[PDB]
Amino acid sequence: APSEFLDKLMGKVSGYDARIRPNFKGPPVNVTCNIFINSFGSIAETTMDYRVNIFLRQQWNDPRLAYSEYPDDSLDLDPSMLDSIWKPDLFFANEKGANFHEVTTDNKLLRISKNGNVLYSIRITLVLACPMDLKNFPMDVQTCIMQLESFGYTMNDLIFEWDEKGAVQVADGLTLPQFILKEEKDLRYCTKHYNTGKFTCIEARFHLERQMGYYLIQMYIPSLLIVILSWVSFWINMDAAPARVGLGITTVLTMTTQSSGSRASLPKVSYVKAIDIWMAVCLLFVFSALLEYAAVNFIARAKLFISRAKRIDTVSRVAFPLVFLIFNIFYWITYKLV
Amino acid sequence: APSEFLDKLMGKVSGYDARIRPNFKGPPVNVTCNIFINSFGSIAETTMDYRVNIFLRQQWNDPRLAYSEYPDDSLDLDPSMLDSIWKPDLFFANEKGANFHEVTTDNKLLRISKNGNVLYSIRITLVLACPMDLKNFPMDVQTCIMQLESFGYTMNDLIFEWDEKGAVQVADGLTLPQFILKEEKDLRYCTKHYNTGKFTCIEARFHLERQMGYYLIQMYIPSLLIVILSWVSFWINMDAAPARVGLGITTVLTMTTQSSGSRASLPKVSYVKAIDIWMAVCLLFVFSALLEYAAVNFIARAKLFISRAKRIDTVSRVAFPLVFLIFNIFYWITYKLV
Amino acid sequence: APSEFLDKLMGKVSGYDARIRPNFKGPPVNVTCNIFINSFGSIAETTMDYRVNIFLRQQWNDPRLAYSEYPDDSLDLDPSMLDSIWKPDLFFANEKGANFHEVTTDNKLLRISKNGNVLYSIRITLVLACPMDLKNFPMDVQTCIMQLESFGYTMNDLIFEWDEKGAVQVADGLTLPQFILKEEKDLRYCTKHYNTGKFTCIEARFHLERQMGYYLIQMYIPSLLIVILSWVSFWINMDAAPARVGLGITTVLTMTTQSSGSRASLPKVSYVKAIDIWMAVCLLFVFSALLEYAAVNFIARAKLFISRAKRIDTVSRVAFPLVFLIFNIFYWITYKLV
Amino acid sequence: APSEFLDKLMGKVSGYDARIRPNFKGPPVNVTCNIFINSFGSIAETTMDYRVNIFLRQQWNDPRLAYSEYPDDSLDLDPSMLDSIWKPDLFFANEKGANFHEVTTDNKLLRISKNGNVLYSIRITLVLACPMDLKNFPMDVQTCIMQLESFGYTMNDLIFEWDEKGAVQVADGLTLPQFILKEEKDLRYCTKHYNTGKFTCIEARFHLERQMGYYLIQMYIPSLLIVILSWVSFWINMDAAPARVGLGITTVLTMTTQSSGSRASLPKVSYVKAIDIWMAVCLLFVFSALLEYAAVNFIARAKLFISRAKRIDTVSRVAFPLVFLIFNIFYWITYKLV
Amino acid sequence: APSEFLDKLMGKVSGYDARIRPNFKGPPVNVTCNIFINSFGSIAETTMDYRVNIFLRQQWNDPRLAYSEYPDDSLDLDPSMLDSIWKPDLFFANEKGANFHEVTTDNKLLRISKNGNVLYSIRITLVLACPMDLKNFPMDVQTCIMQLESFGYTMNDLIFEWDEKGAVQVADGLTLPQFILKEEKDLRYCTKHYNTGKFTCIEARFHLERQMGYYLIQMYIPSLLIVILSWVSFWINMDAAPARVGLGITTVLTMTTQSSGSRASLPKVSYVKAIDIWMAVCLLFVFSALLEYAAVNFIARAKLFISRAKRIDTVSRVAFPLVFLIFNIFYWITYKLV
Repeated sequence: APSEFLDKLMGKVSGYDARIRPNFKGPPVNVTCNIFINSFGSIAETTMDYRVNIFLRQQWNDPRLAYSEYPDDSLDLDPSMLDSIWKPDLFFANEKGANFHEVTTDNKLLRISKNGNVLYSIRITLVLACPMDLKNFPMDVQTCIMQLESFGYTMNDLIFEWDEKGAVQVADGLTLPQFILKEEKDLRYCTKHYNTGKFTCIEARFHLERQMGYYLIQMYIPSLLIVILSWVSFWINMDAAPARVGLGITTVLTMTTQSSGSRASLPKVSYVKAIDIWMAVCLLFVFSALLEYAAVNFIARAKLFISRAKRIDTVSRVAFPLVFLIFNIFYWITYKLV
Repeated sequence: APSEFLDKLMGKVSGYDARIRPNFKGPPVNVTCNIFINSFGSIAETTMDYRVNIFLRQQWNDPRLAYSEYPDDSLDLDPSMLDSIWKPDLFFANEKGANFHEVTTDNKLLRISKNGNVLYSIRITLVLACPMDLKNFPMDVQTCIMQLESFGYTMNDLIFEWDEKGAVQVADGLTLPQFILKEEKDLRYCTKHYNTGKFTCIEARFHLERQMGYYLIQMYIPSLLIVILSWVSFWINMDAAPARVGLGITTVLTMTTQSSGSRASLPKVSYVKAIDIWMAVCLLFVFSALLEYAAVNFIARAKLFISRAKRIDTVSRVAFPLVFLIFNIFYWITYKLV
Repeated sequence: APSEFLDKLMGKVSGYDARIRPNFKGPPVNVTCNIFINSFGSIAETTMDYRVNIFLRQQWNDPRLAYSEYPDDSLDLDPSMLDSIWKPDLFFANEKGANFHEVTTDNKLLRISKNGNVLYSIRITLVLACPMDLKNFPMDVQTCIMQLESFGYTMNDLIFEWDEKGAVQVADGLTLPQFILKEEKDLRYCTKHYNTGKFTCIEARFHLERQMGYYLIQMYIPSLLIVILSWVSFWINMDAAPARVGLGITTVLTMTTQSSGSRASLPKVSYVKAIDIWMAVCLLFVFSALLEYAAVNFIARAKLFISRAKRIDTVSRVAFPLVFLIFNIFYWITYKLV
Repeated sequence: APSEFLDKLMGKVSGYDARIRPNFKGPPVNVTCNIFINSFGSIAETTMDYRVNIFLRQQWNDPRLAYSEYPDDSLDLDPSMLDSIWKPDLFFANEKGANFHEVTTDNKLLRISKNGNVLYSIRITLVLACPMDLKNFPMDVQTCIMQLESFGYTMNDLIFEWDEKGAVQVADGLTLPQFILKEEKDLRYCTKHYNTGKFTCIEARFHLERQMGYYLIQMYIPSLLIVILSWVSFWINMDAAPARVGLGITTVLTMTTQSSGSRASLPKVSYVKAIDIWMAVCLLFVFSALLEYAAVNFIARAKLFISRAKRIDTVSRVAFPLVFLIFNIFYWITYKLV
Repeated sequence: APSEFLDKLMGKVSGYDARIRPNFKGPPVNVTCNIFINSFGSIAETTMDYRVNIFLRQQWNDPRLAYSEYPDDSLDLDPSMLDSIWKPDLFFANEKGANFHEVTTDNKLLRISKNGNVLYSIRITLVLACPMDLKNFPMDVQTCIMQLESFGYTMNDLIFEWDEKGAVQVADGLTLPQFILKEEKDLRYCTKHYNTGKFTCIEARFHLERQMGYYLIQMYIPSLLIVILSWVSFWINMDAAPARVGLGITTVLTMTTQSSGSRASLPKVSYVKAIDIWMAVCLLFVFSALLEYAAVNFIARAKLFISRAKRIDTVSRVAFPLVFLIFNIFYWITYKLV
């Protein structure tokens, strides 16, 4: 009996097509779809993309699927039946490759309302390439977007609508290495004009704040502390060049190495990164320290002159912490504030 | 005759559906499933995930498969027959991609009890992304988890139960590079509430203890031994700066290099790692040694003063081993104990 | 009724073949096809190739598909129907591997004009290996090409024609890391003569200008600035060798390291790269500075001679900025101009 | 006529099942199988696995395939027919992924003896993860194993037997980078006890001897030669510290770098590697040389004392070559002998 | 009518088998096949293999395909028909994995002569692992080979013959990074004796000459030029150790780094590479320079002795360029000549 029902409802009998859209030659079918995301992973500045795998729940109405036969409000047909009925046909626009998970059974869910409302849920893995502005690299917030468009049909045939409530959902414990997602989520429409026609699209907004911790501990503190090691050279014995020259040249080389170190992770980019100016000024300070030693020697190796060097030492040792401090204070305001 | 039997049992004759659940419109089918793991491999902090391939043995009852025909308690149908009968439909939730092994024949096992109890065994390879707390990196125990959920049906339709005895099994000789599994294994339930309904899930616990050997030989001993090389500088000739300055600056640079070396392996993380404080204090000690030399020179280059330097040398050479030792002793207690 | 129509139009009834070309035994079918590109990504000098994913819209006429039945000018059959009708058969010649996107539905579009004009649109991802002349590496414009050829049929059977208007289209916001596409786009024919016959092909031209920003900030400025640090050595104390020798040897080593750094990114190439001469001359200048110090010492260590060294110092300090400047000016003209 | 024969032999007519084992309800079918290996490649300590692709020839008897019809002793059916007949179902146990080669035709061979003996040959590519004891890394012999088990049926149903003669065969010119296979090959049985039942398995042994050449030229000779460069410091001028200190510190740093270099290739391992002790003792010798210089200075900077330093120099220069030599001789015995 | 013809020719009607070889129970079918190569790419010493994608044109005769029906000499059936007819079954022996290109249509060509001569053309991508003798690495010519064998049938069933004219063809503009193909191409037979029987095979020869340019600019010139920088140390001030010791030790370290640099690219190999002796002798020369300085000091630090050092300086400065030159001249003869 139930076999005879699944057979009477869909398939060959009753003359039901997979190929023909629901409500053929009528107002455009609505696909009301929400996405529930499992994770973000391997977000890479280098590859310029992230991966995400999602449950996609898309709902539409079809008249000819409606039954009066069972009392139950919704029936769950086998995931295999899912191939039989017409499906709303969408791709992710920016996908750069994606796949179904076929492990064990196919991951699919199909439940038909007695009304004829159809719920269709599929688990997909996506790569997505998002352009991301690195204009300020360490402190940035990046906006990551996906847009669902119908490649099958035009605007007058098919329409996508986010769900009025709970259109995008996150896993309960979901956390990102390097990143934090913002609870505030933006959702907005788009319409694609292509040479073929105009196609519907809907796009989510994700707002990601990078974790400042790693780059603070790794990149910044050694720079700060090496500059700290640079100032003590001004304190040292006015007579002895080698100690201060060693400290200074070793610190400027170490700073050069520290600078080159950051280059490897980020993708190759035309515009100047935010960390770059920090390294330029740190390198500028240590190089200026070296220049200071060499200049004092240029004055000394030329009895009054060495006295003049004696004052330039003090005024320098007073000037550098103020210079680095005013720079520091002028610096943090831009990136960590406003 | 046996052909006619496999044909009379399942398939078109007798009106048997693959699509309809066993015991349709009744208490939720029980899937009693144990997993037998072959290996863990390529556990990577970087990629944040591991791979594991498992034999999954899942057992359920279906009434309409029950035969009286053969005397034998269990019959093994061809692995091809397996597509014909209804299967319990599960995915791994956190999978991040997985596959069947189709090499030679399909790897599948299907045996039907005369009772109608069905055993179904499939060999699967899984990637699994587990969040792992690195809060103490070198000494950590990490808990690695997989959770099986039914994407097909709701709670009232289907249920997963671990086997009362021997629910998770390990290969006889199984060993992990960098790791040791703990014989004590935890198993606990979960129920997923999704917008669609509530779905059953069961999850295993794995407790992994990292091998301290590698990081002890590689990371720690050179630090210890370089500090040992740092103390001998206090012994050396009070008159000669270059030897001690060479030893000290070379050791602080070498320590900086040793520090940067560990950074490359671990994933980029906001919170401070356990090895990090060790490197910070080692670097702090060698930098303090350099500061010591420079300070003695600052006192000397300014006949009583050099005598004062003569006492600060001794009190330092007595202080450093005690400082590093009290640090060491205070250090190990946290990570290697309690 | 509409089912009966899709069935009367194509398929078994009416005796319609997929296998037989349209207009069999007649003038060669025209495939008028435009491509709409979504992105370029991971353009790598190392792998020598780029990836691009495109919508390919190809249009041809078939007589036996023409209907009088519906009033509408174009009908959109199901993407599944697409397998049924004859398709124009093309590969990308230089592809090096490619794939369809099968995520969710197949990405396909098939619309049949009442005339019988057929529009067929498929979303494809391509790898493409383009030979690229690096003869001048940092400043180059590279021309990137794809060529569509028919592997199925000969010249007399099938022909490809770019669309008279809008044959290649770009995404509205499309931008390349390291690169800028030029709005001016060239399109030209080709005919392949193979042992089998002559096959049609059409090829696009892409003109890419590399972004000078990254290589300017990374490669050039440290060279310039290290040479700047090299000239100050001539200013320094005539009596003291160690400071100038340290500055000079450290700068020549640093320049050697900076030179080796660029080697890793580019593919291994026989002919000399444009950056190579810059590094050769920079290394030549710093090495000549070192040679200068050593030569002054060779004259001095041999009272008049040291006076001669005193003049060679000044004439050198005047000569180097002019030498590097005339080199610089002679250099930029070639690459950044004409 | 021959068509009618292939059809009368197998398939629908005569009532022949693919699903039912040969000799159903009888003694366990014998699969006598030999493997012919094409190559080993990318053997990686890091990934812990190797790849190998093999021709697998497995032979079994089936009664109902036996014909009297043709005179020829063996008939070769089309590789497509191969799906039709029952196949012995095996996986590789430790596979970690594998695949068929489907390029051009399927690679398969099926020949049926007039007796009914069936030869079935398939070309497979395997990854295989073998645990390998690195306890002595450079000089080790590693034993690499594969084990074929039947996942389909139990012990009483199916059995695997190596061929009495020529069970494993090697390609005529087969050579391994880094490795040499040993002509002596061990073959032994196994039986797997799983919760399901007991399954047959057969396993090959491979004995691989690593090539000492690479690690001798790369790792060892620079250590030996740097120690050689260390001894000459004892010869040098008793009065001049900088030359010997430069030689010594540069050599100990270079040895540290050489040591760190080897770490990158091998997988991360708890137990101490054989090369590790060599590097520890080399580093110990050069560090002891540095300690020697510093100690002589500690005695000298304190007229009799410098004479005592004068004797400790000679006795040292006599002691080091004997110490390194007795170490060397005691060292090689373990790894390169017995 | 043409439908009825494609149907009357092949398929069910007329009793035509795919499974049965052409000319069953007769002289072995000839497969006359030529290959047209598109490119070589990613030739890697590390992975030990290259990739190549080819058009494979294979031709054979079948009697039962011959028609009298159409006047045209050759008919092109749909690429789909290609599955229907019997195909000659070959693999590449050393393939290590390969694939068809299925993008858009299948890439296949099937044309049937009125004679019954069949042309069958498929576009394939191959990985191929070739053993390559690196005995002289920088200057080597490597011979790269592929061999086509029939896995399906024995020698008496099937035979492969290269085409009497134009058996291997190259793309018009085909060029290799690092390499140049030689226009002279060798083609020779092989017969494989396996335990199963004897199988036909045919193999191409490729002769590749590596481009000396890259390794000349990168590896050799810095060695030459650093030795040039080594000789000037003999010119310098007899009195001053630090300058010459700095030049010498820095150059020997730089040479050690330059040496280690080349190691990373090539696969790990037992036998000594050609570049290795060059680096050994360069390192030997710079180390001998350092030894020279130290020896002159050992003679001097011991008034006549310093005069003897004064002559050894001159005779050395005369000896080194002659030694390096006679080495150079003796060196190039082997690799770049004969």
